Amino acid sequence: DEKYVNSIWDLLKNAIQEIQRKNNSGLSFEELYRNAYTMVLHKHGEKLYTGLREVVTEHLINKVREDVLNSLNNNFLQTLNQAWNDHQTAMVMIRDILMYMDRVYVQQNNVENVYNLGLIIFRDQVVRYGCIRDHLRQTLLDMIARERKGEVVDRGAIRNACQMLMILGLEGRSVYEEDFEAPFLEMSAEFFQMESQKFLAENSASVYIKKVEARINEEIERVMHCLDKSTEEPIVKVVERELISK
Amino acid sequence: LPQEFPEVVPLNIGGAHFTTRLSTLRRYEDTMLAAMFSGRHYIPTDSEGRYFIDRDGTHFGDVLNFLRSGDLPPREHVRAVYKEAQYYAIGPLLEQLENMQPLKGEKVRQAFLGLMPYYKDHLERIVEIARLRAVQRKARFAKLKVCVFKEEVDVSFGPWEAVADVYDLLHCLVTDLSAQGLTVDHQCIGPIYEFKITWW
Amino acid sequence: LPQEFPEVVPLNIGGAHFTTRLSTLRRYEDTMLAAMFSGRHYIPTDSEGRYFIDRDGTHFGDVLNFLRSGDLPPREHVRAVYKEAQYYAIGPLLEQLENMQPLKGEKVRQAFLGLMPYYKDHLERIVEIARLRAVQRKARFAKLKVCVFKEEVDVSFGPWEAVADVYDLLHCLVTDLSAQGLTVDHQCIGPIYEFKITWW
Amino acid sequence: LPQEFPEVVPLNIGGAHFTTRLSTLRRYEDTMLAAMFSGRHYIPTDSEGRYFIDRDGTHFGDVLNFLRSGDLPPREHVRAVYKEAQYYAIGPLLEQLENMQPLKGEKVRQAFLGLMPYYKDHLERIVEIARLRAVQRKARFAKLKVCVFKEEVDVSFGPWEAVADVYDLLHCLVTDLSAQGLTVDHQCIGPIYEFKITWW
Amino acid sequence: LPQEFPEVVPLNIGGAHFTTRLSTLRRYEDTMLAAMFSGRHYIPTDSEGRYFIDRDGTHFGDVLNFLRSGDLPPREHVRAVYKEAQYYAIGPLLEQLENMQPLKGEKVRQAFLGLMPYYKDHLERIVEIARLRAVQRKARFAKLKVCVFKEEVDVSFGPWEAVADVYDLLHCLVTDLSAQGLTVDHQCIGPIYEFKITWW
Repeated sequence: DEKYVNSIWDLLKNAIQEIQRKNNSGLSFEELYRNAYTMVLHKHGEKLYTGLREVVTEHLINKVREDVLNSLNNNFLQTLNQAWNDHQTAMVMIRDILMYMDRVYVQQNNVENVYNLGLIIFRDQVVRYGCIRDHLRQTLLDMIARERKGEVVDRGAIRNACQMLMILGLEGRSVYEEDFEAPFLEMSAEFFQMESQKFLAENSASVYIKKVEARINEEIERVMHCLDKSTEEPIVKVVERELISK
Repeated sequence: LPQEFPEVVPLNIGGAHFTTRLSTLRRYEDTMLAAMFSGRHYIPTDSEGRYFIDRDGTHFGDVLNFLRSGDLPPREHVRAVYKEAQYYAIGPLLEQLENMQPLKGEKVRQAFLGLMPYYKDHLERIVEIARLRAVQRKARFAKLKVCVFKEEVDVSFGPWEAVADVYDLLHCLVTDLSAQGLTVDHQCIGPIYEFKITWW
Repeated sequence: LPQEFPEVVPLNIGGAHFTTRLSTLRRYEDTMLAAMFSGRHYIPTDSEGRYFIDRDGTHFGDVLNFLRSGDLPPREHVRAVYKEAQYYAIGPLLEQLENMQPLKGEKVRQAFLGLMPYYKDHLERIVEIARLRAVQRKARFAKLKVCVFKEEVDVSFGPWEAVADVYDLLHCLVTDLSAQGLTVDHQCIGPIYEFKITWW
Repeated sequence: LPQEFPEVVPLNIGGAHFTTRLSTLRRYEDTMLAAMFSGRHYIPTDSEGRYFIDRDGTHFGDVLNFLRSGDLPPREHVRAVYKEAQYYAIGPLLEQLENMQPLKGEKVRQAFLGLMPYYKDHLERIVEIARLRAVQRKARFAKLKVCVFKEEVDVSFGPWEAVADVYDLLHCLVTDLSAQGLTVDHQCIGPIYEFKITWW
Repeated sequence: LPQEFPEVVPLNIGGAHFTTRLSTLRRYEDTMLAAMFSGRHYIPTDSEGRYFIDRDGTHFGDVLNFLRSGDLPPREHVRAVYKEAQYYAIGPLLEQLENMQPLKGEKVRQAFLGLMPYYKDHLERIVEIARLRAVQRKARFAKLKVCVFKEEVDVSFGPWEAVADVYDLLHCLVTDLSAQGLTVDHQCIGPIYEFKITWW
């Protein structure tokens, strides 16, 4: 009983790790699925579940957490996007392996599914760390300022980062908001506060109106290209309030 | 590798040959058959064009029928196709099969027997005690005493809060024991109920 | 493309191997099999010379038998071959199947039950209310009241104009409920009829 | 052209796979199987060397058994193998099957019913008058009057010269109608007999 | 030679085709199938990729089902799958099948009949003595006298120490003889019991 369970658990753990390292699986899908299905039937879902947590934590906290920590200034957005793509693909494959878990085991415990569990682990561990939060906020603010200042950056990369931030939360905008939007809102407010005084001093009434319209159009274009569409309206409203009502 | 599957998929289910379209397998996206044939996983062939699944194929026909259209199995195949759908993780098939009679009454009675998570353990204790007594004493029948109360005994079934009476539990015991093949007779010895099981 | 078919057509019906002549398939011009094998559509083969139809092939033998000669199923496969003929749109087969007994009495009774288009919904309501009461109360049986009048109740069957009596509809209710596997007993509580369904 | 056949003849009977020797098929010279395999006709091969016969192969095993030895089908398969032997024009098989019980009693009763060539037409007429009455009135049962005499009536059975009485014809009516799946009761209303057929 | 086996093993069990993964066959280390497919023995193929085992494959499906997962056969297939498990030396399957009813009661009664190792020999002596008497005298039934004592006779069942009474052994005699197809009636002629076996 227990010895066979341990053997096929070693098998499943090797398969999960070997998937996480992006190589062709030695075994087949059906064998691993049968192993997981038998584990769940015999009410050994606790040990498989904890082993899945251990392996994903080993691959995130001990691997990609230190990768992003060791790559703060070396393509931070690019390495974050690569880690996000790897996590999504790996969790899709693992969720395919463990569908019977989704059908019963995680549903009597009312916990979120394997893909949702992986999303929550990703957000909690490698989204909510203070160092990576401040670094991503700084990088997003620098990219936004460079776009405003006229410097050309990868808009597709920022769009991918926004998509990752939006999907990091469990079907909610809380993650993207508390991660970037508040720092983005503050940076936009400061920039608009400076620009309002600059345009009032340098430009006449019609010229100031034209400058405010151009700034609003630029903000709308930036939102369309490399930002969330849902949060575009509050940003536009804040920009209009700061530029015009001041 | 992102495999490309033929539109007509030759299937080998534990030595039984089935053939179905690729659209049939991917009909429900959250299913064993859909994830297996989604193309993300490598699928082994078996000396032919057949694709191998290591499970009994006697009742895979009804699973394929439910994938093609809304067809449901007959009565005697409800339980076997339910077992198959559990393996293949076909949620809609599981729901429609649990809405059919052989499993519907079982769910209704599990609503009662779920008040007592020790029911199956106590049943196995009854069977084992009867077998041990019959073998050690070298008899045909073993008589054991059970105590069933709603609010010296070998096996006791404790209190429960429901509208099913004590005599309804004894119906569960005799029916479950008889479903195991045992010949069971129960009598109120005086609340202790004496159970007699005749092995031969 | 104007596909050319061999005179002897190998057939693969959901993994079941059949062989028949082209004239047999094209025997009735207005049919799935005739239109499929009319040469106006491209038909996919399955790793062999056989042509593939993603359908259950257990009762395709009787369909082929009817196409060859005016043969009919032997009174146990009337309903299954009726489903097959419905799928294949074989009109004469449907007519001679509806003139056979298992479906003939069903059409005769549907003549009466056609006066009430809400009948099946009311059976589903009866079963669901009984199941909900049994599960919530944790009982073996659920008793519900129905009101049947020809000219506080859970389910009511309204007026109808026919020569069938009130007791004939209760026969339809009990037989249909028993055809679902339920154990049903009805009593005239006083016109309100109390129905008791025993789940276990 | 004179076709040459292998000594071991591979056979495909409507998708069913059989194998037999050429001597077995040519055992009776005046037969479908002998004339087909006499070599004077061209027989198609179905892409795998088999020789194709567009006919149901379920009971061709008993035909091959009678061609090999004098073996006769079991009691249940008498009628189906009789139908097969009629198609294959195997005379001795037809004789020995008509000499076996399911067909022997039927021949004996057709000796009586041969005096009345309108018997089957009148049975049908009974069935559709009952069906139209039940459908039009929307009833469960249809009552129709029949007049049976040895020497306002819906169906009349005329005179006959035999030793079977009037009540023996009524046995033929009820048994034949019951064999059709109908539920039939009769009584002497006063000689006019009232037949009641219950559809449901 | 150390033979390399494919991960998907095709199997030929006495003309019956099964396909299973290599992991399924090697699931239990101490079995026929594990030793056969361990790689220390040369396994013969049969004109294909199939691996040949010279035994009946009707109930090998249940053996494969148990090897894949702990699935037990239905009650009617307990004995045949038990014989298969004895041949393949699958110990866990033997245990689970000996804890199922068709064999559990047999073990319980063998606990009693194990006190008399001459039981089956005496049953045989009864059967051929009755047969010899019936054939020699040319009768339909043969009457023989047996002596059963717990503490001039053809067959005698000696003393035993158990709680089963004399009449319980007579139940073993009649049931075992009836299980052989014989029609057996016993009467206490006066302890000498007279058994009448009716051959026709």
